[PDB]
Parts: sequence; structure tokens; C-alpha cells
Amino acid sequence: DSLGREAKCYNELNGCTLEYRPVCGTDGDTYPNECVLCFENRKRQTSILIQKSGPC
Amino acid sequence: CGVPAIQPVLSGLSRIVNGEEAVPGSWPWQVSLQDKTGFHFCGGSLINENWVVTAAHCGVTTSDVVVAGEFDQGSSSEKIQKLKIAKVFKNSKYNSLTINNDITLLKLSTAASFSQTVSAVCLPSASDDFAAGTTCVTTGWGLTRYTNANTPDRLQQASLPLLSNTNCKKYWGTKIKDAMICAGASGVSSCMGDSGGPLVCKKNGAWTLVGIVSWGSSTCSTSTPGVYARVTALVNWVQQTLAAN
Repeated sequence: DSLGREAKCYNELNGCTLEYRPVCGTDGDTYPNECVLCFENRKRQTSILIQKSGPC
Repeated sequence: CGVPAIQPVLSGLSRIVNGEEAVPGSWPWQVSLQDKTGFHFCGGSLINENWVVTAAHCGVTTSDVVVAGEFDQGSSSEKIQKLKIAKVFKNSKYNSLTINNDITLLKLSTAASFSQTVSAVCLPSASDDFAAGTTCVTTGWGLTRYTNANTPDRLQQASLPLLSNTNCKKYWGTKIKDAMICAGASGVSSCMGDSGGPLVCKKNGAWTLVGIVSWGSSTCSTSTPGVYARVTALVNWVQQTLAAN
């Protein structure tokens, strides 16, 4: 109904980069980085977007 | 190089579920990369009184700050150094798809003032060989549990052994390149916020920079090896950028 911005993985790698760059998902949750939000959507077969960067 | 005035105390807790808290000041080369907002997003190690070495995926800007001498980030105040950055040297061969050649050099505007709590790490020789199965140290403010989503205030340190390319490929398979070195898979993991920090292997009394925190398990799996930028494979570039700058 709303939204903004899709979280990107490194597809050419199946683990993430270890930087701390929290993202606020459209779900109300904080993700340590974007790659995390992506792997979580993959596993969960979910489609959570990034609400705002930084923490919720 | 590579001798903390202040001596680390590595206990058996350093080897299990995401290490322990460091003796304050015991890893002097440990710095924190921060925003204008004072928010920690990567680590780094001081190789000079002028340069910091880090991972290239970190996206360090000239707008970002290097904080030397911190223990407790939640300190209303301690004696630290907020050094500015003047020039960023991102490896030309860094591959963004692959995270291969994941080193970046930060040249400081403001020299760091080596103290008892601020010093530098020894860089290795290209021909240097750090045997698989050697127990090393990794330091940072990376999460302690993926499930925390709150980076710790205090520097942590984990003890993990080195791995052969060969036995890491069993877990990462083809992703493992030559400018990469694996470590852990032993009860301890590098995690969000540890990126660009050090993987120190003591050599002939000195603590030496063998890896840079790069990437690994999307969930900070203690039974999976963590990947680091392999310093021996990128040190001539460090040497040559330093010389021309």
C-alpha cells in the first residue's frame, strides 16, 4: 500500500559484509545492515522494504 | 610496532560464544570509524601515526571520523582522539561483487598521538606465512549476538584459529579467493560492526596484521568460518601507497 526501497544482497557471495549500518524495515524492525534484511527476506520469503535508514 | 604498553589478557572466555571484553587500551591500534553523528559503523587499525587500514566495503568518506583511544563508547567521557580524514585510498582491485581486494587506506589530516593507549600494528612481509591452525585475535565493537541489534559499548576480543583456503572452501566453496583468509568456525564469530578491524597473529613478539574483517555468515554463525582480507597478499599495495603519499 506504501513503501520505500528494496534491500540488496551480494548475490555473488552468500554471506554478508560485517559493517553496522542499521536500516528500519517497513515491518518496524532494525537490520544491522541491508544485506541482512535481504537474507531475511530470502529465507522468510518475505518482501520487507527499508522504511528509513538508521534504526527504527 | 605491535606491542601494547598495556597488555592483553586473553582468557578461555575469548574462545567461546562471541569472546570477551578487552582490558582497556590493550589493542592500541584499534580504532573506530564513525559518522559526523558519532555513530560507529566499522573498525580500523592504525599502522602509522598517520594512516589507518580498513575494509573497502565500509564506504569511508572524508566526512567520517577516526576515533583513537576508545574502550567504552558509552563513556560520558574518556581520553580519546577524533582524528579527521584527508585522503581515502581504495584498492583499485577491490571487487564489489566478490568483496575481493577489500583494503582501503585512510590518510589522516591530524596525526594520531601515540600514547600508551594509542600505538600501531606491525604489517607483515608478503612472503610471510601464518600457518593454518594458528590461534589469532580479532577485536571490535561488532554485535555479540545477531539478535542484539545494539553494538557493544566496550571493545571485545575473540581468539580463533586460522584456516587453510582448502578447508574454508568446504564452507564457502568457490567464493574464497586469494586476497582472502579464513578464520574461526570454532565458537566465535566476527559480526556486524567488526568490519575493517584486525585479525592479529603474533609474530616474534609482535602482534601483526594478518586479516581485515570482511564478510562471513549473514547470521554470525559460530560454526562457520569468517573471511578476512589477506594482508600478505595486499601489503605491497599498502607499502607503495604510503610511499607515494
